[PDB]
Amino acid sequence: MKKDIHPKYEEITASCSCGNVMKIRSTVGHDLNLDVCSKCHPFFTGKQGRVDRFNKRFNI
Amino acid sequence: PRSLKKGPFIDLHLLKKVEKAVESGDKKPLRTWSRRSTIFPNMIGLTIAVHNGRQHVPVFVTDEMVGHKLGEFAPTRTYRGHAA
Amino acid sequence: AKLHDYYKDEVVKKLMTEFNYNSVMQVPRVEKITLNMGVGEAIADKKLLDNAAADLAAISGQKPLITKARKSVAGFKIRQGYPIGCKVTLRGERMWEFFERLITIAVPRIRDFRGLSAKSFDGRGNYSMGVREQIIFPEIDYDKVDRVRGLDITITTTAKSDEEGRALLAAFDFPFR
Amino acid sequence: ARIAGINIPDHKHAVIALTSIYGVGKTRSKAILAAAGIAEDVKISELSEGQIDTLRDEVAKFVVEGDLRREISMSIKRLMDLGCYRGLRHRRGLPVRGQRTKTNARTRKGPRKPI
RNA sequence: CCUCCUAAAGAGUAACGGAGGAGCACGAAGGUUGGCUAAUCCUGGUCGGACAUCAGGAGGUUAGUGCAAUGGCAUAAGCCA
RNA sequence: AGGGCUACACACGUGCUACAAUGGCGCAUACAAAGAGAAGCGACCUCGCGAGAGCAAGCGGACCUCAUAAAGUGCGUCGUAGUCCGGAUUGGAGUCUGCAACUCGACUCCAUGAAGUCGGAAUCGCUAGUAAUCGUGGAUCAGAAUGCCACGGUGAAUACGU
Ligand SMILES: [Mg+2]
Ligand SMILES: [Mg+2]
Ligand SMILES: [Mg+2]
Ligand SMILES: [Mg+2]
Ligand SMILES: [Mg+2]
Ligand SMILES: [Mg+2]
Ligand SMILES: [Mg+2]
Ligand SMILES: [Mg+2]
Ligand SMILES: [Mg+2]
Ligand SMILES: [Mg+2]
Ligand SMILES: [Mg+2]
Ligand SMILES: [Mg+2]
Ligand SMILES: [Mg+2]
Ligand SMILES: [Mg+2]
Ligand SMILES: [Mg+2]
Ligand SMILES: [Mg+2]
Ligand SMILES: [Mg+2]
Ligand SMILES: [Zn+2]
Repeated sequence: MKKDIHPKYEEITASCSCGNVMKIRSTVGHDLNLDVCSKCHPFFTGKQGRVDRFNKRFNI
Repeated sequence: PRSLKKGPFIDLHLLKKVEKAVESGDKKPLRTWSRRSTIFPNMIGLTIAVHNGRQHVPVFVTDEMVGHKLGEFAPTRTYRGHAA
Repeated sequence: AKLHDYYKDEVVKKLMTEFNYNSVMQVPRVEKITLNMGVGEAIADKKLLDNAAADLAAISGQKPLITKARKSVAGFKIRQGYPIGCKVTLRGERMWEFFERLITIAVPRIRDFRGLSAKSFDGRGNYSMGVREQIIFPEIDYDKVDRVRGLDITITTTAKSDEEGRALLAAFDFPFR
Repeated sequence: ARIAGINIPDHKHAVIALTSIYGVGKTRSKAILAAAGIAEDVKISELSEGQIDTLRDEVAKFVVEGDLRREISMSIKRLMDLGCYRGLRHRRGLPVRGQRTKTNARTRKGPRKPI
């Protein structure tokens, strides 16, 4: 990389709600608080009609 | 909508026709004027010709139609646009 | 470098077993990642081209290269040489670190994320995807956003086919629906 | 701040701020906060990270945001695909609930279109 | 005044013969050193569409040349510093 | 019997509801008049978030019921934003009347949250308990008012003059 031209780019900590904590280089400066991550998002884990209804509402 | 405690309304003559038609193989359409009847699960696969005021519109009953009223599938007004 | 060690230690073994490669040099590599913004709406405002180039800098950790029009195009009101985009080429350590920030942090933040298309390979093994809002990257401050910019991300790979490219990406638990 | 994939206004009372989520009105806002033990006049900024996590946990009990949007789109598509009266009304951008169309109906029809 | 053809494979060669251009531009668009390679289409990709920017492929100058045409031009005379 | 009178590029009349802070929301709490009721009005209690439901008194009524008036006032909050303004539209789930709510009912709940930031030319009502504003009741009626008819509450401005 060239000198003097690029964003400041240093290690920080990304702390997610699910107890996942990852140290990562970034430009954000401060530390991150993640409401979701790759280890708790439902797509990544896998946490992702008329006859039924008619017969359940009209039990004879 | 009809109160749940009353259950689903269907005309008695249509209920009889549908029972007769399910009991003996799929016949020609069921000619009916009972637009107000609820589509029951035991009509799925039957063709029902629902009066719209002038004609009997064919309605092939599928599962997605269950719980709807037959007249929902036979429009009563003709409209193709103004300034046409 | 977390994902580069994961590649050297687990991905190579999985792919060697699967494709029955004779040499490890045959296993596909992630060669580069290119991030591109098309800012064609900067022919009116040049100041819109810079701010987009600010986002890219924040997202990649790397000053972007302003791209310009290869030829004049009268439909889009662009003359040859007019700056209407910006891009970064990430390689090596920076590439692996952005790849980790994208897989583990940014993609979980996509609104209504239901998976990435496994269709978006170029026929030769390389994977392009679009990002509709730059906010999914926590570097981009929400209280600081000027305009809702997007971008596109290309992952250029040494794989010979799309089968090999998607095997490589899925070895990193890339979220293919 | 970030709940259900969206940013909630930080300077408003929690009740008003939660209604920024697609699928949360005033009643569901009160229900969420009373199930999380949080006063309604608490501004979102005056909230611990842990309390925001409790709020997030109580919002996940309701279908909101993109799940709600695709539910609604599925219900309307089902109507349009069936060809029932309501489906045809949705197709032609006309009132679906029996309103007069001789006059008014501008919300469905949009701005006046002169002959 | 310039380019092509008429012009008969050296030069030159007429007609109120057949077609086009010039009456400038550039302190870099000149010098040199170092580098670089086109058009076009296909596939993938936020907005983005026939056509912008990005990635890969095919192609191989079908590009380019400050302005006509011809002859040149990759060791580029083309493009960047 | 079923459909239509409820159509819908559009134009006009009469209204309702707004565009907010002289206001919205929450809690608390004052002060009316008029009227209706037996296949009717329906208390209390119990259940339901609610519309309602179950059970069941009283009343052909200055007795019982419909049936807390609301604006107001006190406290708190919102802080001028398309908003804690507006409440159209649509999805889902229900209730009731009624043989029957698809065309085409009213109402409830959850969600949604449009136009609209005071309206061009022009034009209407009103001289006092009036205008304005706030609620209440009745006829018609199984059900179906923002209309009609009626009732009180608060309560102005201005009229030199022809
Ligand atoms: Mg609501
Ligand atoms: Mg109506
Ligand atoms: Mg010669
Ligand atoms: Mg010769
Ligand atoms: Mg001679
Ligand atoms: Mg050279
Ligand atoms: Mg040169
Ligand atoms: Mg009749
Ligand atoms: Mg009429
Ligand atoms: Mg409101
Ligand atoms: Mg009386
Ligand atoms: Mg507007
Ligand atoms: Mg305002
Ligand atoms: Mg008078
Ligand atoms: Mg009134
Ligand atoms: Mg009455
Ligand atoms: Mg009535
Ligand atoms: Zn997590």
